[PDB]
Amino acid sequence: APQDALRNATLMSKTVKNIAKLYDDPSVVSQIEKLASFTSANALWESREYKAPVMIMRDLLAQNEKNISESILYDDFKLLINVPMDQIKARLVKWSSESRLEPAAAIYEKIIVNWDINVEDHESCSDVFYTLGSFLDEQAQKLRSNGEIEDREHRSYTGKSTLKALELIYKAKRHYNRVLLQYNRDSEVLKALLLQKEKFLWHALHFYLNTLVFSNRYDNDIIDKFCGLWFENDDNSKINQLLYKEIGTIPSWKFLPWVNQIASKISMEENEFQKPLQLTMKRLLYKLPYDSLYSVMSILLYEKQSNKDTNISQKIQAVKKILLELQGYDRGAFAKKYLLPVQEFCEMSVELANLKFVQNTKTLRLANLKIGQYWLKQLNMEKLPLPTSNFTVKSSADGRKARPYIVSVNETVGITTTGLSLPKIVTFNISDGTTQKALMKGSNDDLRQDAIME
Amino acid sequence: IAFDQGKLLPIPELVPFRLTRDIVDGFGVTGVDGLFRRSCERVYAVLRKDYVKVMCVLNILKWDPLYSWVMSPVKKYEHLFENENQESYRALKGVEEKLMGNGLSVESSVQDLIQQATDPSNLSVIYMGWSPFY
Repeated sequence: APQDALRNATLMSKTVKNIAKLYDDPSVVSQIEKLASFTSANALWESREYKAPVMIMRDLLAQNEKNISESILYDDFKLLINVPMDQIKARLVKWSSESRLEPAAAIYEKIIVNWDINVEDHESCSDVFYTLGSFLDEQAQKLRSNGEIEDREHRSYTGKSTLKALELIYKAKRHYNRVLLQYNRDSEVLKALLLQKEKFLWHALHFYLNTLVFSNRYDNDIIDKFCGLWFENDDNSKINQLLYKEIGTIPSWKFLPWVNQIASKISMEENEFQKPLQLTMKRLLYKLPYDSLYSVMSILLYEKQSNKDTNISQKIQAVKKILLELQGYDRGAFAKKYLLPVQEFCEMSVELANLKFVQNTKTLRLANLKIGQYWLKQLNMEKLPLPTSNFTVKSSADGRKARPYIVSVNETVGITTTGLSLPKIVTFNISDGTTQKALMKGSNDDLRQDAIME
Repeated sequence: IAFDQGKLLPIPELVPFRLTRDIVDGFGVTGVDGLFRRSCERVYAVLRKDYVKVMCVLNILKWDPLYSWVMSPVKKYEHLFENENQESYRALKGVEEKLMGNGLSVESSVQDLIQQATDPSNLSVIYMGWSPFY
């Protein structure tokens, strides 16, 4: 906290008063002063007097922009230490955008600067993109919910009424002439605010997208924000064609925290949005099979039953089409290595649930598998994908390997039963591990409704 | 449930967490008012402090879901013997009331929930459910 940090910010001032006199090096001492000014501006901002950091930063930025000595060989020492401090004007600009908005003393004028920063190419630029993206989202929502947009209704009411009563001019065409002129002005304004909404949105998406390319420090928060803005505006080409073209740049294979909500939105339409939605899905299915396939196999099992909804019928074809295309994409159905097995596993699991109702007064029904075919399945799956446990690729890494491959075992045994319905045996026989032993209890009940809360 | 709902029923539930007599018996003397409140206060204060991320998570996962907003015909009165997008909106907004709040000062929320949670005046309503005895 500042109660401590300010003391050092103060010390720094005391310690730089004579830097121009420690050695004769104008080419570096000016840089040292810039560092010090920046540092204290932040130390102050962290507490109170928001008015000071902003002036400090505005003046510092202007002075740095007026580099004058934009470049020099400088002292060899300066060169040696160049990477130890520098400044990055792109970063200074970010700080001005934030310092001017935290207080309201800038309205949205920031946009006049914002468009100009073309950043750099290394590191920390992700902080810059992140902040710019946050500022664009706030502006976009403030405008979206603004009375100015609501006002379209008033313009419409005027168009409907003035066009009749004033147009009739039962009692001056001269007054009616004002209706057209003002109406046209109202329409132009409404058009204009809608355009701004879209520009703030597009750039917000662009910046969050870039942030996710270069860093993983707080991407845990960004990905939800990104999803929101994208799914919030599943409408025109203005956003979605650009994303189609750029979204393929995401180097990661994340999105996983809500893959279920991606896959479920896939349908059959000629529209944008659906195109990059489907593209993203393929990206993940191709590279991280098992982490996506369980939701796919689950929906297919769901779909085959109670095929009454018009939407489920459409969903079936959309999913089925992609899955067939995926085996094509695989090379020569190379991915059959995962899909055939996944389908078999899912089907077998479904059978176990259906067979849970074995009746009898017993609470066992063991004899190993007896008639179950898992006995074969545990062997066929000599490299069995992991059901659950805890497994991740972090971002990308490599999803082709897991401890569970050595899970070609079943420990077939007696079924659990006790209260409602009946359940499966813990079975599992673990893997490399000596745990798992987690049983199924299928019925119906909430299904997806519980999974989402988890 | 996810949100509310149990506040209806053929005899409604108490929203505060079931801090009944045995649960708190695991608190080795000075139940509730000792470590338990202190931990609760830090947690609640943090959620109030960051705020937006919580709303974000809910908003994204249920932005335009295929999720069913309250199933009544096979629930609730199911155990008795002898709005659309507006519901989503209404329910999610209640989150904003629990976060931040109007009582403010953190402690006030914590103390209120505790009194409600343990007061037998409310406990002595509920049909079975957890059967707050044993």
